[PDB]
Amino acid sequence: DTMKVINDPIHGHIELHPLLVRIIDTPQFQRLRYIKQLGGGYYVFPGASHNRFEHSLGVGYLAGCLVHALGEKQPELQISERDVLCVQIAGLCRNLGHGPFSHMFDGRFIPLARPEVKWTHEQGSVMMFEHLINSNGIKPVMEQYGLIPEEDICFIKEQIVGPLELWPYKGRPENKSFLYEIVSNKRNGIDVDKWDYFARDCHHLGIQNNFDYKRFIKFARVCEVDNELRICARDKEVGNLYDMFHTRNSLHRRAYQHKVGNIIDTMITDAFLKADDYIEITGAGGKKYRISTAIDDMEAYTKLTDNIFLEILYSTDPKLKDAREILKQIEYRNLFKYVGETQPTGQIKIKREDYESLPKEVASAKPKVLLDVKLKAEDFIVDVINMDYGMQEKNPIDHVSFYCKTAPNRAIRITKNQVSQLLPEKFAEQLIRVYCKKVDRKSLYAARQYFVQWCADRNFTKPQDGDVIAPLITPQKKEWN
Amino acid sequence: DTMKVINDPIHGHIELHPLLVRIIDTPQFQRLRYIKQLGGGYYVFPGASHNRFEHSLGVGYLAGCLVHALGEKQPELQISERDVLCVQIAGLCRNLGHGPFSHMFDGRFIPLARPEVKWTHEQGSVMMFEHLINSNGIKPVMEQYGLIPEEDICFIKEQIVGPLELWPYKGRPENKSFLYEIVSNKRNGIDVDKWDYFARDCHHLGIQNNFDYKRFIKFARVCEVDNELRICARDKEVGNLYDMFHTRNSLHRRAYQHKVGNIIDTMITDAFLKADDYIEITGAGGKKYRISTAIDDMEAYTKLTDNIFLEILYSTDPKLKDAREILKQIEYRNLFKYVGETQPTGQIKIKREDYESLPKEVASAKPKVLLDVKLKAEDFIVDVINMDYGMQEKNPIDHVSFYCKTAPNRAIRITKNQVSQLLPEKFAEQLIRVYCKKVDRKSLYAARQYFVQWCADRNFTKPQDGDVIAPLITPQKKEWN
Amino acid sequence: DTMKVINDPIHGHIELHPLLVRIIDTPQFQRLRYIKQLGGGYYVFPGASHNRFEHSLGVGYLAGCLVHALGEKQPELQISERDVLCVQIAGLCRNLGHGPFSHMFDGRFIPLARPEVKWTHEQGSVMMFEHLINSNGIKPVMEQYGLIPEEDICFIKEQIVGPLELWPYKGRPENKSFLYEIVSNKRNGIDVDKWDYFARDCHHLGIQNNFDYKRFIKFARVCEVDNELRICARDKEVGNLYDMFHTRNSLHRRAYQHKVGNIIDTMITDAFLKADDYIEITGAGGKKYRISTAIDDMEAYTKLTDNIFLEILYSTDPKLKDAREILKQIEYRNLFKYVGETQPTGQIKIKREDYESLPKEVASAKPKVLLDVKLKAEDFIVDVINMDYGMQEKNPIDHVSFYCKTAPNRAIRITKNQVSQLLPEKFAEQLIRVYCKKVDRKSLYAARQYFVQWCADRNFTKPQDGDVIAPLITPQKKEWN
Amino acid sequence: DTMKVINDPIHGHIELHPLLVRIIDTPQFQRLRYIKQLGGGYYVFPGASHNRFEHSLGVGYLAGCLVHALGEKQPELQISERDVLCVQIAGLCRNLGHGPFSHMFDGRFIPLARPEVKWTHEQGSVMMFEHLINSNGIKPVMEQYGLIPEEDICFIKEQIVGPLELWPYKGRPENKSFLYEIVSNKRNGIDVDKWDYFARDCHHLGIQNNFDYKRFIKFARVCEVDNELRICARDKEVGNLYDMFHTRNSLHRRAYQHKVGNIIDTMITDAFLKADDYIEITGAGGKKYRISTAIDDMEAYTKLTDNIFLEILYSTDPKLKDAREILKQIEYRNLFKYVGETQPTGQIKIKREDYESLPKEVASAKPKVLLDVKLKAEDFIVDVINMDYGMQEKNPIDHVSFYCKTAPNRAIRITKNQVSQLLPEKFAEQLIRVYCKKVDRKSLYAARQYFVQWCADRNFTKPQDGDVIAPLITPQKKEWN
Ligand SMILES: Cc1nc(N)c2ncn([C@H]3C[C@H](O)[C@@H](COP(=O)(O)OP(=O)(O)OP(=O)(O)O)O3)c2n1
Ligand SMILES: Cc1nc(N)c2ncn([C@H]3C[C@H](O)[C@@H](COP(=O)(O)OP(=O)(O)OP(=O)(O)O)O3)c2n1
Ligand SMILES: Cc1nc(N)c2ncn([C@H]3C[C@H](O)[C@@H](COP(=O)(O)OP(=O)(O)OP(=O)(O)O)O3)c2n1
Ligand SMILES: [Mg+2]
Ligand SMILES: [Mg+2]
Ligand SMILES: [Mg+2]
Ligand SMILES: [Mg+2]
Ligand SMILES: [Mg+2]
Ligand SMILES: [Mg+2]
Ligand SMILES: [Mg+2]
Ligand SMILES: [Mg+2]
Ligand code: NA
Repeated sequence: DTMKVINDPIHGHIELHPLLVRIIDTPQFQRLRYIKQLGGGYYVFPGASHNRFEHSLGVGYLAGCLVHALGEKQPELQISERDVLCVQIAGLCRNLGHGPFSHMFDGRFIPLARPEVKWTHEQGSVMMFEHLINSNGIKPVMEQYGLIPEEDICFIKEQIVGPLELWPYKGRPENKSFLYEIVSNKRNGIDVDKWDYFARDCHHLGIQNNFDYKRFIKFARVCEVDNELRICARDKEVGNLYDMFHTRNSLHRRAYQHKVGNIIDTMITDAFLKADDYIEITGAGGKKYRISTAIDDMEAYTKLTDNIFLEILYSTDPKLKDAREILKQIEYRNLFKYVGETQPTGQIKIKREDYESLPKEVASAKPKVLLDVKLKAEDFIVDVINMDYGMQEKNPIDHVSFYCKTAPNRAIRITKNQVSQLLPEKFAEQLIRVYCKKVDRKSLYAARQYFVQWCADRNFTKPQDGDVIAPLITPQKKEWN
Repeated sequence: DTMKVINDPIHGHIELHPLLVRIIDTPQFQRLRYIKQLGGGYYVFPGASHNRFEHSLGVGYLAGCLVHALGEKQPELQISERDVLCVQIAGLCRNLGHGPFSHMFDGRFIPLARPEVKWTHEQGSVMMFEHLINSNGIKPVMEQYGLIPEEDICFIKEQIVGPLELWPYKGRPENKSFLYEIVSNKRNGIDVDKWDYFARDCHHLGIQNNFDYKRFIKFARVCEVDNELRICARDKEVGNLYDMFHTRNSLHRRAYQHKVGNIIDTMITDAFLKADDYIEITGAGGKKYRISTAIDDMEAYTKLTDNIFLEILYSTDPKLKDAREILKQIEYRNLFKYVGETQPTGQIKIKREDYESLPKEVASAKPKVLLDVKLKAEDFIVDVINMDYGMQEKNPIDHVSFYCKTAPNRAIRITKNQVSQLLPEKFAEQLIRVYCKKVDRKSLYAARQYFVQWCADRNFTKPQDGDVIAPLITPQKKEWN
Repeated sequence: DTMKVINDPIHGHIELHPLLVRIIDTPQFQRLRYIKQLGGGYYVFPGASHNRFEHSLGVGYLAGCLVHALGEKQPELQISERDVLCVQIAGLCRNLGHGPFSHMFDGRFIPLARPEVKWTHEQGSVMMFEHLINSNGIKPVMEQYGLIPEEDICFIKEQIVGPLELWPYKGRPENKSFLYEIVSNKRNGIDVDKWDYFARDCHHLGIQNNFDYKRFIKFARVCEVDNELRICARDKEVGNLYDMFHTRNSLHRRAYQHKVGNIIDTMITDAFLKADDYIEITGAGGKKYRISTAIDDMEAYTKLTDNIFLEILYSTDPKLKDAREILKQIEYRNLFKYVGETQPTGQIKIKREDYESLPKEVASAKPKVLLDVKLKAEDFIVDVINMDYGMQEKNPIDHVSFYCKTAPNRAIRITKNQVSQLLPEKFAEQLIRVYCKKVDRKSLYAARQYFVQWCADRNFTKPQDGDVIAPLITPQKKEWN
Repeated sequence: DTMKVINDPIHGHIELHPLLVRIIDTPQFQRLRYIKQLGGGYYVFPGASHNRFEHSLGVGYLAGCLVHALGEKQPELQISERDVLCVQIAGLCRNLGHGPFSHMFDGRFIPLARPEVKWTHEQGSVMMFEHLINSNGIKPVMEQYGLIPEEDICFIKEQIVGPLELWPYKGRPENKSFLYEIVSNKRNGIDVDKWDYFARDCHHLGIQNNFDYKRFIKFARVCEVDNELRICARDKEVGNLYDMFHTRNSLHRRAYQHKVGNIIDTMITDAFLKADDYIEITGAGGKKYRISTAIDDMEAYTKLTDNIFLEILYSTDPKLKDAREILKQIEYRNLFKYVGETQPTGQIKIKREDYESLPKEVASAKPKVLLDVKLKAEDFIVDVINMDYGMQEKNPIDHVSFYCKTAPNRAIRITKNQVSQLLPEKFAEQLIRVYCKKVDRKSLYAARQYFVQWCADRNFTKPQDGDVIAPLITPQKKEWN
């Protein structure tokens, strides 16, 4: 039990403390080797074969880099070795809750399979961390290295998920407030998890990263802001922080929300829903779970990975035939068809709780055109995509604190108009894409008429080639024509 | 006289046609080995040692890549080998007119030394191309490779400078209109010269490039727009084109307009102005020129490179003592001190003719604070920087045309609101930086009070560090809190 | 059916002809998404998540690049569009026969499971290509794009596996001999499959590539050598060819034969052998196969991927308990322990048929050291690795032909002594690694003594750490000090 | 006077201690901005525009990285902050003594201009460091940061040049012996100066680096070897150390000893020799120096940079006409022509004192062929190149010490045969290149016959193109033919 060195292509040679090695070398952590970072994105970007495992190593490494740098520049913060280890463990473990195909699972699958439950990957990360610690005897090893599990497990979970129910945290007191801004920053979103995925996703996607996290670390300092110690950036780095959120948005546009990647995620989700009654995942006491109920037992969840796709694709049971046929269509590239895209107008925003009603609304639109085929609710997919700077409608840079070179302990704010008139005026928008599971030319022509009528009925923006693919619908709506 | 292969770190192994080799292997072209691409930027970014020569090779290479690709995908454009060569020569030669320290020369030095003249590096490029061709017997070699010098020299110069005095070009007829969009695109600025410097500057600066020119080329086509053939992009690339101008702006912000890089260029310009009466450059017929008049004689201009800096630094002539002293202060890093940065508010746009009044205004501000030292107008430098998307106040993407995959011969426009609500609302702005020649702590404290008061008096934006550098001045202005 | 552009992180935007797209979009080709290029190497190098799929796209792309370049520089070769497509298809499909964990399957598993059979991934590639063509109606699409399936299928298979039964090939006549040197070069090993994996493996492993394939392509020409047309290199590039084989050897040393990577492949192979009696894969006509017999039916083999590992790891069947326990030990990092490495001295070359006797020899060595524990044959693993320049004992550069600048169609030979005295004198060697399945410190201390004694008894090389791991054994051997 | 951050493209954001900033911001250090790292190599590799300045920053940074890492892992070494600073300063300053065009100056120019003197860039670095310290008041700033100038200046100079006159060093006692292995390692050549130029030269040249210095640092430890503390490497990294010297050799072959790069350096050297009587460099007290005597006066040497080339190229003095004509021919690419290359056979080695006699030997060969032109001694250039692993005929890995994982304080040796049979059998060789100053086809044909005959007469290796350039000469020699 000494240090291991691991060679990562993004970060080079990284050192792992032996307690971190003990955490990594568990079924709960090694599971992340079998979950793709970008899910169905790999079916569009063939370099994007990378998994949550290596990303987790990277996050843990960067968490260590930031906390060490702060402690070397500011010994008055009294950052301890124990603090450093706890921060590295939180960084390492904050992806433990991801399910098959990452965001597909918590973003698409669980909301449709278990609409009553409130599941997030962050909650999953805490539950899975706890399962990891308790199933592998990690607490006595934490003690052996000078951690106090009672306080430190709490601190680690709070770094992942936020306050577990006034300084609201219990794992550390207010004089270590800044430690909660490293792994998952709920104040403004500037955290080490982003820094890893920007570099790693870019390396794999074939799109080049333009944010420099190392520079950010060299300029970061802790200062008192409204009687709390916070991580501040140097004033003249404000431009680079606007660019960082721009880079995130650009990665969503180019890659994460690619229209074919999203439809592949939708098709996989559909196959899972059709397979859900038949796939068995064994959990504690030999109880059997399904894909949708594995989240209720961490022993079952440990065994729920991207493997489910192949278990379905390779099955021979006739009960799995419909699920298997969807995955086969993905292989033949016979995809659900893109019908069109629109945006709401203004601050107008469709909420998650209305998502399920949308296919029905589209199917109930009454286009005044002669239609051969009639389509049903279940023939449409309606994908609602939120493109924002991580804080809904808010500018995250308004929630960053800065210091200037002449008074490095004094925190200040910088407004948008102090920076540049070329920056966005809004920080959120929503795209709505519609697709049809019926792929013949008749169906697809009809689907477009339903779609364009629905856009008119909802006062959404005119679809870009609306005059060509629905010439009899677009003239009713005079802001469009 | 066959093909040469050259290994460039940005583009890899590049082929040069023997006619291009004949052009390169002249004193007029080789001169570009002694002119830094980024001028005083090298004194801030020590990787930025690269010169105009290797940039020119790159531009020539990319010009060839684009024109070849268009001709392979669209043989109906009738792009000839002669067209290809002429476009490669224009690309290669469009940096010939740059002077010592690149933009310092035409952006700062000549405007102050010869305020009566209208000099641009593009005009210089034409004059120097002509001098290159005539001094080295290139016309018979052009004939040998199928070029018609009368027409082709005209075409090449027109690609560099625009129309030399209703289709306005004489080098090629309207059916080859698209060939004028490759090397220097006056309609929207999307040209191969940017593509080279984005990649090359980034490689040397230590900032990573996020634009993919190869992707753009795969998706580019020529289409008829308002009865003219133009280079158009696929519809789905619109987002990437907004990102490309965002990348340009970001490189200006981080590197090209770095506040210390700019002050170094200012100090070098000041040394050149003080040297200008005394340095001699010999030109045609043994006539003597100065730094400021070498632009009038291409034989003299051929010998005007970054060497002037060292000729001044190493001089012993007592007449050069003042100029030499400024350069010596640069070496000791005794630089004019940065005081702050502000922007005008609104459509307000400060013209060149008002630049001279600005140091006076700063010095006349009456901050209501006890000051030991008093500063004079001559102690302040006020640097006004125009930041835009290359078409003054206009959105260049409104001047690009796009096609969709199922109707590739129909070009259309895409508006800003069809793409995203998160895009810029303005496309031009001004930054104003102030510096003080007096460098002691007393002077610099006073300078900051004058500066912040001046910003308040002019209704300019609050400086980012204003509450720290001028705590008594920032509360008077209620627009600021 | 138009061309698709795909973004690959190694090669950028690559074009896939519609025939290639039809081949790719099949269950037989998409299978390669679920087979890791480097097998158990991912368990050592966490960047090495890449699969055979994206490697195959790269090899197809590079095959296209070489054949196009040869035809552009030398139109007299009469390379047709049909030739180009056949070479691209061979490049794309030459990885089709790989099994779970790539080299683990054909290098370790099948030799132990079916010692009587002679299976290679190349034979598998041919069989799988045939199954792909016949199950997906590809022959009519080949006809549509100008191929003649009878001859071209033969040519493609010959490019993958060599002559299918005096010019020995039937797919193309001798005047196109050079086309068989692109995808899998049996004459000297210089082929585009290597060029892709050097770049792609390095990008993912975090080890940097030093070979420049683009340079090689610019310098490659076809010349007549001993009455046959061959791909020749420029004379002065001979040093870069020696470096290419040096790079391959270095990648084997650092990554592909990593001692822990190899032990993980050994442990996975051991789990597969224990699982082989119980896992069933359904093939053509509903016949049932095992992991070891799936190679006999392409319908079954289509469903044999890295998924097998997870099928075993997640099983609950008591019959799979022993197999599952081995995989669980991998997850806990309870790995067989590395004891040491040695080499034979001289021409001595251990053959496959003697591999089984080696653990017995190690266990029978009589070290003169006090040992508590006694180890048996079954406690040792002995891994024999052949390290060479791809042509067993031969120098591959002796099988390359070169041209000089003054006579570019005239082939010559270059001997090793004309190039450098710093080059290898031998081109093949064996490494022998020993490991212990008993993992406690007593057992491992004993294992090292048996190991070092065995090396002394066999006149093998002194282990690098021999004086530290066996201080009382190394002095007996005077060859060693 | 706090820390500065500098963005370097190779190492990223680097911190410079304020004492280092004071050293850098002097005319003696800033001079290195005007000296190309690779001299005439820029005239072949157009990316190789980088200067000694940025390389120096890199060496200083890496020296700091190594010494810090050793001190963090091994606090028992008692490495002090003072030690760290002294090592960083030596790393920063060990390139101060380079002259115009780097190796051209001390490798070609000074040996010919001042054959009586024994000048090395390392001696120049010491002299220039002394001049820097004394002219800029650095000693009291050293005191201010805890250095003891008397001892520490000595230590710094000893790190650059070796012992300044039984432990032979005075700057530090034997218990800090390992500190002398960081900046310039005279025992085996493994030092941080190589590590910087490998990465930086590669970045600029367009050749990719395959050595990982960060890995080496993670594995380096200090251990007692023959009663002295030395930097040792981990046993299993021995292969990477062989690769490191292979990489150095490969960079020499591809770039540093490029045949055209070398002829350009020869031509520049010749121009400097012809200019040397006439160019004046002013030094201390207004005394005048020449190019060849500026090495005797650090004030003059401060002003001796690559600018000399342009001072000659731009001159009008008739006395400089001959020098100026040579440089003009370089611009027109009218270069002396490459005739061929050969090697001696065996340990046979041509020494420096015989270099001048070689053109006479070539010219006295009697080729048995009809020749039109006859050539004389002064028509030939003979360039002798020594290619080795840095220790003449010796294997530098024999002078490295290693530790193993089970006994990390115990140093051991590893022999070549313990590592691999594929390694070099020799570690030094010589290349001889011949060139002709007469460039017409007749002269060059004759030159090749003299050359190839001379090779046959001296039993040198057959030129690679010998059968093509001299078909009537190569059959006489049966080893060749
Ligand atoms: C850049 C590059 N070069 C290598 N030569 C090289 N060898 C292994 N690696 C990678 C693989 C891993 O990600 C990491 C550590 O591998 P390493 O072989 O050092 O550790 P291992 O645990 O096998 O050895 P010991 O227990 O004996 O110390 O470094 C390498 N990376
Ligand atoms: C990556 C890498 N590897 C090399 N081994 C290597 N050798 C030269 N170069 C670079 C330097 C130049 O920029 C370019 C062409 O060099 P090259 O040596 O081919 O051209 P040269 O004109 O000297 O030869 P010939 O006239 O005999 O054909 O390629 C290399 N680049
Ligand atoms: C990657 C990238 N991004 C930037 N946004 C950026 N801005 C400057 N640099 C480069 C230029 C220099 O090599 C280094 C330090 O520049 P910096 O501008 O931080 O320092 P400066 O001395 O001007 O400001 P202070 O005195 O106010 O702190 O960082 C940058 N590099
Ligand atoms: Mg290990
Ligand atoms: Mg987050
Ligand atoms: Mg050449
Ligand atoms: Mg432009
Ligand atoms: Mg498509
Ligand atoms: Mg092969
Ligand atoms: Mg500064
Ligand atoms: Mg050295
Ligand atoms: Na700059």
